[PDB]
Amino acid sequence: QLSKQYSSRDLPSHTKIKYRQTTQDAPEEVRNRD
Amino acid sequence: TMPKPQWHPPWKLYRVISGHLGWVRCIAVEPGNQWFVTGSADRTIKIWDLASGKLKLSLTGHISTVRGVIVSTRSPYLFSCGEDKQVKCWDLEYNKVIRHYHGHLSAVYGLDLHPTIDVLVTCSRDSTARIWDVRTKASVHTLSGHTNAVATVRCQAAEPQIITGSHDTTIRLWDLVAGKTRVTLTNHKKSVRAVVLHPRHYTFASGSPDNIKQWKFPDGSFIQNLSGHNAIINTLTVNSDGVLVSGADNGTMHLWDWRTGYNFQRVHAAVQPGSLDSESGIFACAFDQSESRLLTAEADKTIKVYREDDTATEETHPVS
Amino acid sequence: PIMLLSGHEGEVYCCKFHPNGSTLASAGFDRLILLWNVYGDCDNYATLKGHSGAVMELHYNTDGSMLFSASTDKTVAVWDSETGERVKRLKGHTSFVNSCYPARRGPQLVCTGSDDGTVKLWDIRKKAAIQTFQNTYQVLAVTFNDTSDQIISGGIDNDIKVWDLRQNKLTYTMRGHADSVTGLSLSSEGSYLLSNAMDNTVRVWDVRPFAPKERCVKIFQGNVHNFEKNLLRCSWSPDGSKIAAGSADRFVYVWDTTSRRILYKLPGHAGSINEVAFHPDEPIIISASSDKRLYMGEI
Amino acid sequence: RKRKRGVDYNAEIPFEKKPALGFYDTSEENYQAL
Amino acid sequence: TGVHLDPAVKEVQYNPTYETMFAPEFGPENPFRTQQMAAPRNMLSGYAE
Amino acid sequence: WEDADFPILCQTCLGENPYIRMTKEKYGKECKICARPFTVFRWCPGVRMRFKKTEVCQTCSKLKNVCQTCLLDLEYGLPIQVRDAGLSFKDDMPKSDVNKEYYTQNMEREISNSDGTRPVGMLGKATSTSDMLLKLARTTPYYKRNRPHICSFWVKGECKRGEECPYRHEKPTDPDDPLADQNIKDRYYGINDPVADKLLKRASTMPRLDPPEDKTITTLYVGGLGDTITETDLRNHFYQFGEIRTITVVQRQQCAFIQFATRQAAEVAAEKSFNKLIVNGRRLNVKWGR
Amino acid sequence: WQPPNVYLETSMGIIVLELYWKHAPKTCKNFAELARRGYYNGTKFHRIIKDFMIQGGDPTGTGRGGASIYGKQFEDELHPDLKFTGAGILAMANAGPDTNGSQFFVTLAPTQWLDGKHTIFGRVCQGIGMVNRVGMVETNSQDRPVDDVKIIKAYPSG
Amino acid sequence: EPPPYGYRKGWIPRLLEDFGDGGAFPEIHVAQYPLDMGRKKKMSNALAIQVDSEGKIKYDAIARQGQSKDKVIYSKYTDLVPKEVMNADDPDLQRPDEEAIKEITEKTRVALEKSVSQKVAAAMPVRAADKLAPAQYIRYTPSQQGVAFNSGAKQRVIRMVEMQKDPMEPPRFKINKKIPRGPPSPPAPVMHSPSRKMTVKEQQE
Amino acid sequence: AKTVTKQRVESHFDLELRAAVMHDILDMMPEGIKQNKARTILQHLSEAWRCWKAN
Repeated sequence: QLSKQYSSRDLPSHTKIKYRQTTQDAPEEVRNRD
Repeated sequence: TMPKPQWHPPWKLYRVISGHLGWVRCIAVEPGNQWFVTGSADRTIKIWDLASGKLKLSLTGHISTVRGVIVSTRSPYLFSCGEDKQVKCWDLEYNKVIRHYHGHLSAVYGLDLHPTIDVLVTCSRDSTARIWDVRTKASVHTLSGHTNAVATVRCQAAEPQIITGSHDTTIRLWDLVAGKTRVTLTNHKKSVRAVVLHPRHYTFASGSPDNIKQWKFPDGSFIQNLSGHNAIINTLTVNSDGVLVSGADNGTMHLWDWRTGYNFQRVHAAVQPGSLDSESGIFACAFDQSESRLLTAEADKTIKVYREDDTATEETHPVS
Repeated sequence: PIMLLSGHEGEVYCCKFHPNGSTLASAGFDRLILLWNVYGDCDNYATLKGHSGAVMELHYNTDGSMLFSASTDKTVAVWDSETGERVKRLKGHTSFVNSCYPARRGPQLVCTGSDDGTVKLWDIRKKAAIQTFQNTYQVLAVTFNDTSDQIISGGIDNDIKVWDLRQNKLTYTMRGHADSVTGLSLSSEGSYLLSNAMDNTVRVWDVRPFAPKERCVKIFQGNVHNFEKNLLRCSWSPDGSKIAAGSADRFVYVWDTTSRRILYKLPGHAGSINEVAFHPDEPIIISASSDKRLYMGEI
Repeated sequence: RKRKRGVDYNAEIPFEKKPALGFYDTSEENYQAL
Repeated sequence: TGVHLDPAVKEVQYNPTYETMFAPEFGPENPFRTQQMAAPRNMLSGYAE
Repeated sequence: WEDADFPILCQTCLGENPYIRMTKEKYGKECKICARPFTVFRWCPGVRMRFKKTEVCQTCSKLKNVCQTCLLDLEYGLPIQVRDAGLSFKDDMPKSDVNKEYYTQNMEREISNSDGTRPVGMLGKATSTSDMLLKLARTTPYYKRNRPHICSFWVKGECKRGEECPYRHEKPTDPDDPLADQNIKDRYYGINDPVADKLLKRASTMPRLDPPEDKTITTLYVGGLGDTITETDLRNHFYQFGEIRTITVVQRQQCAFIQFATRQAAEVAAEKSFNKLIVNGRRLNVKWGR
Repeated sequence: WQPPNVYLETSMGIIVLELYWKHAPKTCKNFAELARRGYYNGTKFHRIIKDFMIQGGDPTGTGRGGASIYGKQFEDELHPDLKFTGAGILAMANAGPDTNGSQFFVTLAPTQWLDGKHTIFGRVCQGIGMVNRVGMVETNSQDRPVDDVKIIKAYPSG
Repeated sequence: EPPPYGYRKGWIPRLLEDFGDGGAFPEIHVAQYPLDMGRKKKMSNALAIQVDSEGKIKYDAIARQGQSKDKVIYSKYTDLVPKEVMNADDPDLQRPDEEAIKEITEKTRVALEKSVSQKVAAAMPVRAADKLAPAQYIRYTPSQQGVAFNSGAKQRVIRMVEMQKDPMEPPRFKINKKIPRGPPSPPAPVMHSPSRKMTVKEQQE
Repeated sequence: AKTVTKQRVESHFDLELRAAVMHDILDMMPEGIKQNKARTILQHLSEAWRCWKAN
């Protein structure tokens, strides 16, 4: 029982996840750090 | 009896931050350990420096009490959750909300993040939890089955992947994929507002005004009690060295030994000048990333920082 | 493990090993030839292209250096396993060329069975035909004799036929199968030859200088046919120990040369098994079935 | 006759939950009338 | 007895031999089962594959 | 919404050719009972037979154990009321709107936890097929079900479509007949379906062995014995069924007279054997002797 | 060596079965050697037909296992007058004559159908109400009932 | 008692007292009912009084009412007792090795995201309608076997083809129906510690 | 599940405040076992507020 209604706010948006880059604080560095 | 507990040094208060205009209800530390973030009942989110205690920034989007914050270890995101039934995703390269998760039917009491996959879990007062997809804002599961507000949720990578404690005095261990409860633990007599997972031991503990209890994964087999703290317990927080902090709602804070369950310190801090004495209470506590500092968020609008005491020894402070 | 392979769009009719036991070739309706590595994860490196019709039979040389592949589009093809590229398009076949066989250890020479009514002998270098024995009708499978001097063929009239390359007459005709023969494969003995036929019976024969004049040796039960009349193919083991057959019953049939017992009727498939391949080194089995994928059984 | 949920009271057990069964035979039990 | 497989178990990761795969089950067949309850069934009225 | 792998249908209704071609439509129609949307499968029964369609949910089927379009039972194949009576079942499925939608919701939630293998509930606890059920069962496929309807035009004369008249251009059945008006809802719920009553009267008029008056008449006459039977064979017919006290195998009339040791044992034996004790192919007639 | 009453204290109740060697010497010896052998510990009831049969004793628990004291199996030792006319007749069932192995059956009622195909080899002299209780239990569609009912102790008469 | 073996001829045991310690007489052409044997009884509701692998009465059954065996049900006193796991060392309690964690993460990711994809493709609703998958072939073994049905073949082979959806067609059915929520799950047993007493004075307080 | 906008800010504040109060003690610092009267402690809460406002 799936509706075909819809919403202005369920349009696609921010469809890519940012990942924490090499210098910002990647889980590798924090795995290292003291 | 028991073998005898390991000796841990005791902790002493060394800083008192005060800039909030309502109770402080949640606290969290960044991955890289430079700043922490507090959310309060004055509907702001303040971001403080962890070395100096200076306030860096103030984010104001919510409409009511912010009851949980968390900072994601994989992406530059801060997820906040309020009593306005709304859950937000702040992107910390612009300091602005970019995503909002809709669908809860009453205040959201707490929230946790999955450590490997990109999902969110939120618990609310409609007595459900929801598993959100971080990227498409779509609710992939509504974990239902409690019969009263769901006070707390914690999630892990191992199995079972979600533990919720609720106000109908029950704990449930759920599976993330199937989306239904494997185990129901009914040992507590009063609301379970606090749950914590040991970092390196496949065990967990759950706090209630009766007593804290320890349980053993993955089907929650009872292990032992921890008694003595007779107070509404708002938080539990475990160090990697087996220190377990139990913060109550009348202000008193006990520090225990995790393994043997021996309460080695009791802190009863003082209320900020202009406060009543009926307004001492701890709502959240968080260990630093180095596990050296212990920050607490209190009902007198202050943040108190404890550090370990370096000039004490087994003979100065013996273990009973 | 079971190791089921997929990546073929339509039926796979033919699957066989490198005579090294290094690489895998499979082919069928999709009009192209897929290759894999037998070991590791059974992974796919190369895909040969070009054949417009269905690849009805692929055949190696005995070193593994060039590839023969009979196509529905009236043509055989020899390609370079070195490259995968065409060296020769054996055209001239007047109909559906279903079966191909390269001469082993002799001069490079090929016998092709076709749906024209002829068996054709070809030299790879000349781009011309050598010999052609028009009996009357379609020939469905063809294999040489280890002297490279007789040629055996099986078609619709149930009498397995063998021609002498020098006198060019029907050397040896053998009889006893009740319906159409669908597969021949001469063991590495150079002597014992295996015949599948959809009448539900498999037979064993032996081409020698001297044979008892009626060389119907061993007989096994089990194979099936149905409304499909798909082409059913058999093989010997590297040792002449086990015979493997497929059938339209979804059951891989593994029998023995010795006791003719049913060592296996293995399930696992979804559509008819068209070709079973034995590893020249190992106890490894590869099933090509009409369910658009393959199996890698270990026994 | 047009009322959707009315006869949900006098015709049938409104939402019937039959008792669970345990370690004893409830079969022969039956009760009197008024 | 040697290795036999559970006939109700269909997900079989072992390469079974002829006897090791189709070994017959001992006993009498329950006279209480209609044709429907006697046949092997994935669906309510029959196996379908 | 339901979602299935295939219909679940009577062999009569599925057709004659071994090779059938059938179309599926996801969320295609509404179960006339479950009231919710279903997937609807449509097949051509045979040459010059109407396309049939699955007309009830897969759950509404598994619950009462019937054929999704033929509606008759799955093993025996009688109307739902007849099968219920022969199994002595009491099916408590609600009738009013709200109660029925609620019952359907929870029954579906509980059937989600099944194996898809056998009906849920008493339809497993009532599979003891009584000889009445086996006796009423259909034998060969009554394939008159799949012929087309009656051409209103060709009943008035008008079916000017030549031979292609979309309905059997025969005589319309007299509407007075009880076998005319059987609404789907009742035929599923089993409340006052005329075919059920006619078949039940037929089963009541069917021959079964009669009981005597006196308790002391414990000799049972089996007529039509034949000289291929033994006294030990008549025993094996009436030996473990209780105890037999004596056996007179009358060869001058090809009959037998069994004196028993328990009245209920002999009664069960002979009634259960009535014309149907088929030992060595002989129609013996089990009755109580003089 | 003919143990009078072989005691097989199942989980669900005690049992001891009396085997008539005079009618069934081979299967009486086989079953005694098995019960004293202790190999029956762990055998789950591989078939339970309500009011018909309880059949177990399979080292697989599926029905394609089981071995006898003379190898894999042996022939049947038939009796002319011993039958399955009543409950508890302990007769090792077979899927084909001369192939009776470890599998054990116990009647629950007259089973005049199993006469001639299974050699009635005794009767259960202990625990018949328990036999009825195990025969009432609800089973799956494969007669491996939902309850994994096993024997605690397998041993013969002294 | 029961007459001797070989000398049990002549007597037909009708009351189970003739069984002595029990036993059926296979040579006696009577249906032996020894110690409640033989007689098919009424179908009663009582569920199977099970017993554990030591002869204890597994009352876990009545709490586990109508539930799988995946459910872990704590209902015994021994579940309350403090296990002595005051050990910093035991390899019993240490998290699964990160390789197994990687396996669980991959599997979860898969199932999770596919269900995501369907739920969000619902939020597409403008479905970029893809073609209907190729016609499937399913082989069907009816339960009823009989030469007079299926014209004498014990199988049927059927070709599934999915019917085209009309692009311009509005929804067909009313979605919004309200009903009360179902019964929950079987109540779990309340494993508390024993209650203590409140004096009159405390209730005054 | 309608959002909290601008006309429901006050009514919602009071919803959540008295839900919190009911969680808080009247079920987690009880031992007024019989019937913990939480419906009357809420009356005290509202009256304490009016008394604050009236000084």
